[PDB]
Formats: sequence, structure tokens, C-alpha cells
Amino acid sequence: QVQLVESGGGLMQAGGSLRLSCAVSGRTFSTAAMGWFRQAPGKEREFVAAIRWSGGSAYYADSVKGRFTISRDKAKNTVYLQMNSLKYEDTAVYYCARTENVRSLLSDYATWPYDYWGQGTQVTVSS
Amino acid sequence: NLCPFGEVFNATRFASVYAWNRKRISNCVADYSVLYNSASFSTFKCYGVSPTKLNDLCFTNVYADSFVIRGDEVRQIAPGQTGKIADYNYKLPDDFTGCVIAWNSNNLDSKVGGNYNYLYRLFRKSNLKPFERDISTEIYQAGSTPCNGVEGFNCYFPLQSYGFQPTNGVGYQPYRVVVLSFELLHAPATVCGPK
Ligand SMILES: *[C@@H]1O[C@H](CO)[C@@H](O)[C@H](O)[C@H]1NC(C)=O
Repeated sequence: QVQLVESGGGLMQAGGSLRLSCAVSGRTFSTAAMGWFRQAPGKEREFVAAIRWSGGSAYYADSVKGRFTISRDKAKNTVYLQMNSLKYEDTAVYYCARTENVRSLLSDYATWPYDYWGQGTQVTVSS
Repeated sequence: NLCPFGEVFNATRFASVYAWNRKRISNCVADYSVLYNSASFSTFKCYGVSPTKLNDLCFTNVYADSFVIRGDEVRQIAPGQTGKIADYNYKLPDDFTGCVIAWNSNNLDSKVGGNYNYLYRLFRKSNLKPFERDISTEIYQAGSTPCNGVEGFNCYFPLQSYGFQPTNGVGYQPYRVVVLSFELLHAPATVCGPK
């Protein structure tokens, strides 16, 4: 079975930076893209960022552009989210997601479904 | 010393059409009757050659090219055809001599939720030459601005997944294709029919 495991969540003061990881095990060859999503209590889950597994081009939600960076290490089968300039509004459970669907248009990864999901890691931004 | 047609036709996994496999068949007895007497194929078209006459002939090499496309693209695996597959993925020459064999592989190549593992090339700067194979993943520069390997406006990834679900209409179901090519060189003719 394909497993996604997020790590790195915790309490951060606003203005700091935190890197999340998501390690993928099982099938490797088939990965088209990896995405990060987030969900605050009582709110809908929202797209944060996606990266094409081959080639590594990234696509960002407008609310994290200039602030968050998505990156991946193919050899370690791991995707990262570097969360710079943390805001109270970034407080949420962060979920990594995996798709094998290769789409020509990178922006498809903002709205096309992902078939594999992690358990989430909590990020809390205080002051 | 039976020719290993089994390794091509009965392979558990097939190639994506953009990255089509070629097997070189040489130094063996080719029992073509295993293929032409089979009920397992829906397409079996031989251009300027009869698989029954192949039993009487010797070649330097036989090539078996194999890949997966969707049902309504099988017609593009023929001389003089155009469309995304013939143009950008797998091209036969106008004067093709050889055989095109295809069968529905819905039972092997679809899965619930979609098998996306089979890709096609969607964009290319020019049409393929006959038997050309392009496996590049260079970002496609659709406009005047160079991409420098970064996707964005007018800068596209050139491949895309088939979405093979078992409930797809037959035109959107996966088909396995084998193309047989016959070659005579200035060298021993090592692939002979059982006669
Ligand atoms: C493929 O396997 C089947 C048995 O499962 C056999 O009948 C058939 O002849 C094989 N095809 C070739 C070309 O050897």
C-alpha cells in the first residue's frame, strides 16, 4: 500500500519559518505530483501548493505566494513545505496528497482530485 | 529456439505509447500460426505481406514494437494516418510492410479510480518520422517566451495520462498493440518460419 506520512508540525511564533515533510513509501515510479492542503477547524480544506514529481515545477495558492516554498527530494521520496513569514491565519492541519495522474497543465493540480492522503500535521501560529 | 513472441504478447506490463518498447527477434524459428490462428486479437492487419507466407521466408531481424493506446486511436497505427498518436507518439511509414495486431486490455490495464500509468505525448514541435521514439520531458514552449524548464503560461509539460477506468466506453478503453517489422540486411537471415 502507498503511505504518506507528514511530520514537522508544532507551535511557532508569527514571523518565523517551519519546514513540513511528507515521506511516501510503497509505489514510487507512478507519482505525477504531490500537493499540500490545509484545514482550520470549521473551515473547508484548501489547496496550498503542488509540485510536479518529474521536472519539479511548482504551483501555489495566491494566499501563500512569496511566503511558502514546495520542494521535493526524488531519492528520499519526500516532499517539503517551507512555511516562511508565518501568520495566525496559517494555523491549520496540513495534509500532503499524492496523484499518479500526469496532467500537461500544472494548474490542474490546484483542483483535480488526489487519490492518496496523509493523516495531517498540526501547525499553530501564536505571537 | 522458438522466437520469444510470448515475451512481447504476454508481457504483464506494456509500454506507454510515447516510450514504446521494441524487441529484436533474431536467430530463431518464428511460428507465426500461434498469432494468425488466435481468437485473442480484434485487429490483425498485414500490409504487403501474408502471415501464412512469412512461414516460407527468412529475415535478418523481426522487430516487435508494443504499447498501449485507447480504442479509438488504434486506427492511427496504420500508414498515411494523422492525429496525436501518429503525429507525436508512434508513426508507421507510408510504404509499411508488416503487421499491426491489437486487443482490448480493459481487464489488465484499467482499475477502479483510474489507471493513469500509461501516458501519451500531447505537444511536439514537429511530427515524428517513421519509427521515431521521443522520450523527452522538455517543457513545451507554446509561445515566444523561453520556458527555461519552468512550467507556466505557454509553457506546458508535454505528456499526459490516459485515465483508464473499467467503465470507460470501448473507445476510451486501453488496447495493447504489437507492430511486426521485417528486415533484410547484408548479414545472415536468422529468423525463419517452421519450413
Ligand atoms: C500467450 O499466452 C497464452 C497462454 O496463456 C498462449 O496460449 C499464447 O500462445 C501466448 N502467446 C504467444 C505469442 O506465445
